[PDB]
Amino acid sequence: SIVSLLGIKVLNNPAKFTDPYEFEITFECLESLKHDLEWKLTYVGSSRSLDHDQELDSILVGPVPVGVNKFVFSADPPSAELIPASELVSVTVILLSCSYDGREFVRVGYYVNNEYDEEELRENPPAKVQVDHIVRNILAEKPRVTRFNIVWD
Amino acid sequence: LVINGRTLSGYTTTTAVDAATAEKVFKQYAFGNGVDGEWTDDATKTFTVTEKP
Amino acid sequence: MTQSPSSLSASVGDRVTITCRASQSVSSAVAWYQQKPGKAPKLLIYSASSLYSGVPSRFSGSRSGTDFTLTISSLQPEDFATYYCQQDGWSLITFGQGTKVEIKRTVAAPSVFIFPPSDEQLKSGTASVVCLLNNFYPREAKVQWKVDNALQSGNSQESVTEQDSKDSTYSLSSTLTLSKADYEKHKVYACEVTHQGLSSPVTKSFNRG
Amino acid sequence: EVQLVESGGGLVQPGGSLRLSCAASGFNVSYYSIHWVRQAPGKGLEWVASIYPYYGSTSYADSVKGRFTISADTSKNTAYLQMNSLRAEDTAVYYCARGYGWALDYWGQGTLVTVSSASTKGPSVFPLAPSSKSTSGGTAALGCLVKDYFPEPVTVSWNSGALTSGVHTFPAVLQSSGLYSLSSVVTVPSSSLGTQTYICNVNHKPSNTKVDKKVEPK
Repeated sequence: SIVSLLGIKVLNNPAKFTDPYEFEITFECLESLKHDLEWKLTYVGSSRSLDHDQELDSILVGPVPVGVNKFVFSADPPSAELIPASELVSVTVILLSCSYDGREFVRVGYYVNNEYDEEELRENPPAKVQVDHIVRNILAEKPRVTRFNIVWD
Repeated sequence: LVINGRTLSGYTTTTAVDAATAEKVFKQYAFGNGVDGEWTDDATKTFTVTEKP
Repeated sequence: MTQSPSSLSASVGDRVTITCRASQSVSSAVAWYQQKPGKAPKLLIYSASSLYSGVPSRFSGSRSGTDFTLTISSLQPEDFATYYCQQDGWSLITFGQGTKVEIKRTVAAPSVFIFPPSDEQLKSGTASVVCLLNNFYPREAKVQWKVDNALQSGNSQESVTEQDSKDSTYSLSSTLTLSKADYEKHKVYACEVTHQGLSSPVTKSFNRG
Repeated sequence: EVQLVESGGGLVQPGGSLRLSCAASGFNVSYYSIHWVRQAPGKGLEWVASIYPYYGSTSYADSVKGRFTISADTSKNTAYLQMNSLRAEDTAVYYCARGYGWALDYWGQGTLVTVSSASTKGPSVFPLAPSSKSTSGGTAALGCLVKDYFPEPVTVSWNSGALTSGVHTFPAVLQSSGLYSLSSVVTVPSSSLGTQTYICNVNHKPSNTKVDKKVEPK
């Protein structure tokens, strides 16, 4: 409850698969404390017989002031070598998560679409996924938010 | 409407222009009670029907 | 999107599975709710497989392709309710048609009672006669309205009770409504009930029409 | 404890405008996602509107498009489903609910929204009277017939709540006239038929009606 989110803006939208995530994250802090904030971005996939979750990047914002702080979290992109070919061209999900001394207190989930920029390539796919021609689209205008009450003290 | 009969006892409301227009619908609310209707108030804006066995 | 089966009879301790088929394969987008009558839905499982806090461990979920599934590893008395899958998809939230999970018991016969219009009503020119079907399992029941042995169509209107908590039975009320003239025209009115727990159809009647 | 309370339900004309209000407690609605879901009598759940957080931003079932506007006033910790151009298909119990990721963890109790051209009218209460032939082993059945009222709901009590066994109040039915009627019955010992009076208490708040009918043999 001590920290809440005013906003998240996805500056790089739409973007390439390989393109990083720049997340302008407006947030607020009431009653400051020392142990510092762990902002984690987690890729979540769903494919044929698997439900894969892998962490993408993690930033630490320090020190934590009171009021409205706007910081940009630059996050590392996905790795097609570690993702099935279907999740390359399909809808996926990313969980921007912030945690306080081990304790996740807020989790913002976003739909994400991915597909080919080329017109024909979209009508008839290449035999192999060409990540260079994949383009991603974050549905950041409609966050899906989960909040967890952690012992801030 | 204060309804009190051998079998039925209760109340309903309706708002209207004059008590005679109110007393007209109240009448139409005689699911067989009206037959034995005493049909008696302007100040208190209550209209009572009575029966007896 | 597509929820099967719409209806399930079962006993305590049984192991039940309901299945939802959605267009999307995103496990994050799917939850399940339980609803009892007169009450708001309760969340049970979120993002395909996660046990919402508070919910008992006998509930469980999973995804295989486009199909999602809830199972209850051993029913309980409190578990008899209606169940709904939710797909929180890209553009819009969808709900499955629902699945009602009723109790199974032995086949009970209905007490069939017939009731005359009463004269309070026949004052205002319309007469309603109702047949009652008290405590019968299963719901499979057809009443036939007969006046002077002329089968009656288009007039009847029935409503059914929900499964009772004590008997696990059902009650049905079929009302027959006629204009007082046509009530007074014919003399004897009867109600014929062909529940499957009735070898022959039982008929209940009255006179002084 | 977090609560959610709907408001503004009632009767409305076809093509009419209504506005519900989802009042929140235990949490501020700006951080959370807020939705409206409705349930026609004896029907599945239907979603109509979502408001997402941070940036407003909404989603609407195709059927309620343009006619409906979900929104929220964070100052007043409250949301609003606004329905215009309302049709007879939109009559239902409207739920409002907080988002839990892509699920819905907390719900209101709802409000009933009746849209129709019928007018508000208290019920007629006609009897269902027991008989002497209907001695089974020694069990009889009497009931009240609650007829021609608008709009739902009616409540029926037997002997002021003191008669809770063997009783079945029925789902109301919509009739061709557009009026509601409901029947409430109770099986009772055929012994006590003669010495024990039975009254059904009928309450229909929409028209401020509360009557007590006594059901007796002929």
